[PDB]
Amino acid sequence: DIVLTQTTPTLSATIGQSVSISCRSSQSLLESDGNTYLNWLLQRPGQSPQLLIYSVSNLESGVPNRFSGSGSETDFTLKISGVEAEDLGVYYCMQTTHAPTFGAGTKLELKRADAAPTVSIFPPSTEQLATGGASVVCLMNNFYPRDISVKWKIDGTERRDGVLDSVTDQDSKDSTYSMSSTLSLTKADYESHNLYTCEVVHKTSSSPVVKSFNR
Amino acid sequence: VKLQESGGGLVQPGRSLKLSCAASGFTFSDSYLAWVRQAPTKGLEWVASITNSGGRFYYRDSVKGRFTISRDNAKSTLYLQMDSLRSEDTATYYCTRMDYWGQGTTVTVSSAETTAPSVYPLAPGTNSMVTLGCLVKGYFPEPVTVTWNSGALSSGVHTFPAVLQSGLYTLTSSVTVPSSTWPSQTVTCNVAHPASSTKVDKKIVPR
Amino acid sequence: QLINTNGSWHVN
Repeated sequence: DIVLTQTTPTLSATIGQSVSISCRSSQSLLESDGNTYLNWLLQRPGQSPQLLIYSVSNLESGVPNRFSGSGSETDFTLKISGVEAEDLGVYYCMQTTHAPTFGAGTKLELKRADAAPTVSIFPPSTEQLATGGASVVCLMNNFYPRDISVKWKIDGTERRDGVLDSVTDQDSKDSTYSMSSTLSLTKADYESHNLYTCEVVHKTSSSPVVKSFNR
Repeated sequence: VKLQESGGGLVQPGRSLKLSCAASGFTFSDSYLAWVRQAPTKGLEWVASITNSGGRFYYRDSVKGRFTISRDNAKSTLYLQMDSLRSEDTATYYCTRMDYWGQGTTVTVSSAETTAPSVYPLAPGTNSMVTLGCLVKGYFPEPVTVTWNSGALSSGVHTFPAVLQSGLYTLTSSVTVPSSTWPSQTVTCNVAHPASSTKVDKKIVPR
Repeated sequence: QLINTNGSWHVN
């Protein structure tokens, strides 16, 4: 099985900045016919993949000139000579020299000024508690960069179990991310404790952002 | 050049589904074609591929013996017969000649049955901006559409990707409004789940 | 050029 390694899973670029996305093959991709069957694809959010470059360096028709490809037999590079907003998405290297494989992708996101998250904690509704369980929700909205840590504390002690997180795609207009964390508990487990805390660690502050409620 | 996939839908594990891809704008019999899948949140996998005249083909290890790629050159259509479907086969399937890709067809393989969501308010439990939300719990399959005051509140709206738990999806949707707006004026989230023919409106009332 | 249509990974 040929392994295509895209070393960088995420890249943060500014508009007009030049970027290079690398792809490393486990074995040579030079075929017996003298051709190297390595392609580059872009997949914008909510869209199907789109071919940029085929056979290492050939630009597909209709594709802007700012995209170029180069490579040896095992090391390949897609260069974007001046990123544009339409170039944001996930880049995939792919080969057909051997049984066809793809890389895991490289997300190209937009770099913006660091933004602290707006943290909100929500107790479970009386309505849901009327069923078997309770969901405690913590929102951390409009932050940058993506890297964020959320800790749930019940009566001062950390709770790791029953926690599910979800992060939105970078916003096209403000370039920020938003994350939701849900702490799922039973009604009995929820009623057993008093203080419910959401502890948020982001690079914008040395001290974590703490949001709490009681019951 | 146009590629249009069909045949995708929801099926229980072990069941069959046949995907088709209607092609136009090119000499179909001259093109080598493939099926490329994408599991939700994941990347691309080559499923099966076939030469212009058939004769030579390829199946990735995981689909060998279960899937059958074929084409009808006279009808300009590519097919993917999928038998003994597993949860592992859940993905959007693309029909492609590499330079051209279709819009995709979604395949969901699950033992879970179509379930309408339960909608719960997210209200604060304590001159500013207030964040309110809706917890949309226990639905299947995806997607759900969430709006705020029908279309009236669009700025400050965040609808988070759904998370799977015990075969059911759960998402949160939030809205940020000025403190002078709520609870003075009504804030309602409108949840639509087309799969179960459900529309739910939940007014967010203070605690 | 787009795909190795003659690739040795094909079956028959």
